[PDB]
Amino acid sequence: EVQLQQWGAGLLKPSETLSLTCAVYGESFSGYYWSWIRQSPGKGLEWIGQINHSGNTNYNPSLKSRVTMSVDTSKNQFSLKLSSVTAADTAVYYCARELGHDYWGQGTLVTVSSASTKGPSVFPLAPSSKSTSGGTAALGCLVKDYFPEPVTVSWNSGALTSGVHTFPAVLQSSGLYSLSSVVTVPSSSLGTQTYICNVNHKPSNTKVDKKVEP
Amino acid sequence: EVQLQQWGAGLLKPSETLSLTCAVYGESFSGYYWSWIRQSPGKGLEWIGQINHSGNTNYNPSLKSRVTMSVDTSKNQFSLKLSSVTAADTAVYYCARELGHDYWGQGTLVTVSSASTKGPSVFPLAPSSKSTSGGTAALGCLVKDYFPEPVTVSWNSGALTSGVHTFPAVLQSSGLYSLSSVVTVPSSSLGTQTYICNVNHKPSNTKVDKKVEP
Amino acid sequence: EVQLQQWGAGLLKPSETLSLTCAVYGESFSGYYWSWIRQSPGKGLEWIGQINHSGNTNYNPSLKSRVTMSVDTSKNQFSLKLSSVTAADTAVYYCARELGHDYWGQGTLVTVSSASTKGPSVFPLAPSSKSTSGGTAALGCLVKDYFPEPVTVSWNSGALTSGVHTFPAVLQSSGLYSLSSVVTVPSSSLGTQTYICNVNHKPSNTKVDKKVEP
Amino acid sequence: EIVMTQSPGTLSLSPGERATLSCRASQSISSSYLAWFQQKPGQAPRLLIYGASSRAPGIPDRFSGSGSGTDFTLTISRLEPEDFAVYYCQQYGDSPLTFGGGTKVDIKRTVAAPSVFIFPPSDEQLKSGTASVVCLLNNFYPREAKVQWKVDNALQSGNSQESVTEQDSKDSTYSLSSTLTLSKADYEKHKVYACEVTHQGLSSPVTKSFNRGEC
Amino acid sequence: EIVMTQSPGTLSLSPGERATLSCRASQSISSSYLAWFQQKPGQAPRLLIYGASSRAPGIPDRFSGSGSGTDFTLTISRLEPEDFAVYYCQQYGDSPLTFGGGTKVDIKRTVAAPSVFIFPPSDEQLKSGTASVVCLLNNFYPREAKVQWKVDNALQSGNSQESVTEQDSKDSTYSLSSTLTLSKADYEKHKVYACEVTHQGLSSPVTKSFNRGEC
Amino acid sequence: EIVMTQSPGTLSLSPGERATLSCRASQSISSSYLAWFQQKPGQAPRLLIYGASSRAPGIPDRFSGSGSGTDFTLTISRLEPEDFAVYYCQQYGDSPLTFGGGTKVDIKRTVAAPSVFIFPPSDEQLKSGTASVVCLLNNFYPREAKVQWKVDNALQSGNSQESVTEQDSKDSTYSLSSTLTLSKADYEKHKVYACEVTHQGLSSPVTKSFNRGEC
Repeated sequence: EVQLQQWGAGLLKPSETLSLTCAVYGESFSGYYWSWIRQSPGKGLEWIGQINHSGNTNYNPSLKSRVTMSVDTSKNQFSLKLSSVTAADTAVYYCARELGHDYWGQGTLVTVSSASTKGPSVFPLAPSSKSTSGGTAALGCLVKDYFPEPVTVSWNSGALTSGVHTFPAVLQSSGLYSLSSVVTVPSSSLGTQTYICNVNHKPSNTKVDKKVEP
Repeated sequence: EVQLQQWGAGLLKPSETLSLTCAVYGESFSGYYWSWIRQSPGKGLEWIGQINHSGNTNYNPSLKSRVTMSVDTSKNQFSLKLSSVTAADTAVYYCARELGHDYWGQGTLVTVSSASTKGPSVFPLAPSSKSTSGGTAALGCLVKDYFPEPVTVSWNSGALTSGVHTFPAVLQSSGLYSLSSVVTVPSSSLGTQTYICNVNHKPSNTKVDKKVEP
Repeated sequence: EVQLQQWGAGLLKPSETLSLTCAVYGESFSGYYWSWIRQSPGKGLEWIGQINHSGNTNYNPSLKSRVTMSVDTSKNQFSLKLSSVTAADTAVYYCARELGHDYWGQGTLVTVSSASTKGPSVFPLAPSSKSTSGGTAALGCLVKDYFPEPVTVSWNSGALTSGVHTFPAVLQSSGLYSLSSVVTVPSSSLGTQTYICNVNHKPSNTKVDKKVEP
Repeated sequence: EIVMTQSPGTLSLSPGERATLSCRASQSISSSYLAWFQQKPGQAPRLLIYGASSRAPGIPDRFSGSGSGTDFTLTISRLEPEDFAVYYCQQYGDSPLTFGGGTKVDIKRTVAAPSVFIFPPSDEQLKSGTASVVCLLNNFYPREAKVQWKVDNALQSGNSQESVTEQDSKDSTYSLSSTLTLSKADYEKHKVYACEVTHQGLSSPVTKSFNRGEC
Repeated sequence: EIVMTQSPGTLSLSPGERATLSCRASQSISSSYLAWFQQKPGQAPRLLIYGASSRAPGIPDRFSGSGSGTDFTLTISRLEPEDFAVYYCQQYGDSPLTFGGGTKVDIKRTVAAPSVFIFPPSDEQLKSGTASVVCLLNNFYPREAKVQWKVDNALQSGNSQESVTEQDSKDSTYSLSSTLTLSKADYEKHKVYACEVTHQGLSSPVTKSFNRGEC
Repeated sequence: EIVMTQSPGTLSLSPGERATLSCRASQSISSSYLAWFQQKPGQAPRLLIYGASSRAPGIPDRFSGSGSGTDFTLTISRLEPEDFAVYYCQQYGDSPLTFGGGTKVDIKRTVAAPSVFIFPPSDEQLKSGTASVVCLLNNFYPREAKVQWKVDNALQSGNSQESVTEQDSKDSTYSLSSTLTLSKADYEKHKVYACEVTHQGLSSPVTKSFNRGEC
């Protein structure tokens, strides 16, 4: 019952070299082949290669000129070095056994992009007359132009949870993501209560408390 | 017309590399020169350099060996890289047109100092018998030893608005800042109403509601 | 009276390199030896090495093949480079004079562990009838898994601060810390007033408030 | 390089029915070496069937594999609630381990109707340099939906993008939001804006329009 | 590298009064290519005069430039309230662009009297390990205030820092506070603490002091 | 590499009482080059004695040192409140600087009694797959406190870890919590859970067990 653990650099820039390491615990490490499996959105699971304790390596013919692997028998570690990463190598990388039939890793999301850290610029989303459909409305606060992926959006400091729909971030053609968060409330609630969305973004330490004004 | 948006690393440490980016909107990007202008306290406006869509660059002879500029025509963005920043690079950086005759950016306050993030230590400023001139007094709460620039001082959750005087932050010879905030109130009202100065510091995530004791 | 301010990466992963830098302010920087001293839990203070303005280095025989200091006379700074850090390098690093007699640094905690950031999980702990010896019992919620060290557990948002004991974090074999906090309150007060163990994991931005009652 | 192809990825079945999955391969897989993986969201894949007929140890009996040659099938007799994930088929009879495209199963419910709402760009966003117009669809089960933007009574293609949320954990319904990223000059040079939405829950498509300049 | 020099930056003029500024360059500006910039607090600079004689489009005719060769001047006919900012002059007829030192104009009013107050250090600061003595001035118009700390009837220089408040938006006065930080040994070895406040609004300089030991 | 050793692991003396320390070295120091450091929690170490006999500048005369050869003693005449920290000793007469193992001093008071509290595993964490059993002690002065976990009237060791809190600043006592980890089937089939406590507060050890299935 091995417990594979992974680590490596998440953010990367184009034309650099990806480097990941997977540590093996539990039972014996020698006399086995250790695989690297890459899963990307749009595509499916992809097999990268294998390596054993003796340094013998098997490579996927497609990713053969850019893949280099090394094994460290001293500390029970094997590593992957994908060279000249482009924007198409943004995926989730796994480490498993030779066939990935018994035990897998945990996954290490690796994103390749050329952009500096930016703070989100939240904008209000006014509920128009058409939004006020008698007993239902549609609020929100569009969150735009932040580079690092993880952004968490709340409402009324977590007081409001029903109807909240935080849509997935979308990478536009500027290197920066965009996110939306909305909630539906009755019109009387609009006229009798104030709503603020507490967008926060750790890599820039910028948290905003924009209030939606009807 | 054009609209320029700026983003970059604000807080820095000595011997690092400053990296700022500016984005061009509204009108065409190709066919002009884009400038970086620095405004340091004490000194005046300084012109750092220029770059166009073909990578042609002009540099100020003062900041010649440390300034490196790159352009990205695809995303309509240009960037500045100031290498080996010292404590003299604390200033406000602008991105503008050819010579800044038409349109400027907004400004990115960049500070270079070797000091860890610290939280404010607010102390009561008791009204001395000399300061209590019968009908005129002066309260306040000194704030000391906080490294990051931003800090806000309130009074009774914003109830006190008239008579407040928030002095500018002063950097002593220790790499940290010290700020004083005072308010003037009648001596008789001192014992009747409780005056609490709500000082907070965003980088350290603190909210102190210390009471001033005579 | 010199001021020794230092900065460096406070978190690391195995098989990586450790970089620290200390800055000297005030008196002269040349004509002296600058030392790096490590204080590890369990063990005692350990002397790593020395360096002067000319690059002459003294080394600890134990940490001889992995330690390398460099000096920057231009900006009055010296640095430490520890290569291939393992789990045994988790300690606090100081920069001082040659013998550490006059002036020391501030203390830069460095932790080496191969674990990704994970959100804490709160497990309520009901007070047993055996625990309730008439009016004396103990409440609490056991936080099980969280990678980064900083975490705070408070009761009633600071309303209940009497009788609260916060035990130190325990590093589990998986690489995830564990914390337990309990409160001693009368049974009548427990029945009349509900208690919540608020948590605020800064790295994961998780604010989970769980109330547990008999 | 045996290219594995699967059934459509949007297979929908209510809990309590039989699920059929196909992994038509490119060539004859040697010795019927085909494995069926399952990947719950946020986790790593797990084996269910090895050898195209035998279940892995610790796997319940609801998963039954079959097939031989270039046509294989995985059958789930009773779709339990914790079985709606993405299933991949892996062939290990050839040197490069090739995984299938993967198909996912989701809960089936009665058809609903989207709650369409549109919004105008904010003043601060407008002065920032760009104008974003977004119209939203709320609580519709059939994931298939088309949003067609109309600017000055003209069709706009490629100048927009949309995102969808995952299946709801309470009523098992989706939500769609489509944004119309437009420049300041282009936004201010047009009169009317609307997005057309087509769904099988509404026989007549509904178009919600707003005019810039009044609220 | 044409070094630019300007008139003293403390030009104080009453509202509705003609204002003049100087931009004496170090050499002869080519083709009178000299521009004047105005920067209100918190914003980027904007043009007023380009070519040292012609006003930029979108600026009221109250701003008039003059001069040629080496010495240049800027003239304001009427000092509107929205004109109290810092004015920079820039030349664009050489290889590196150079801006001036910048001169600011503020509201001129009647002289006021500095309300002086003194605050002794608190006990928690003393137990922390440092002692800071602050004496404050309230509602004094002129910028100049030579507040010198007198301790033990001796001369102390350099061991103090001061803060100056910006223009007041209601009555246009200042507020200056200076802090006298000292070590615990120096704090407890000295007997009298005072700051010598001097002002042109008071003919005879005055001083307020406190002594440690009484309250 | 002169290995440096300190004999008293944890000295505990009442305030205002003389304290003596030992820094037995492994070799003979060159010229009595041995120093004594003091490290208040959360701060950097600070010198008190240099040369094994002389006081550092600014150090109160309450600190005195002596000894030569391979035995060195540090004597504190009066234990002031700002004296309870860890004390390290350092040598110079060899190429690598070597620090002592470190010894700490704390305030002494009467012996208290541990209040044993026992808690069962929660249902949520049992579902998660971890069966954690914890027993706590509250407000006991002596540092020594042993937790002997017994499972089904048997002896088990090495499956538990102990956490100790820093001394309370009001009553000057300690609280100890020990966590016992268990598996799924092991917790399911085992019946009786208890931890045994040995302390000098009570001559007769006290045990308080529980049973799973009733409360």
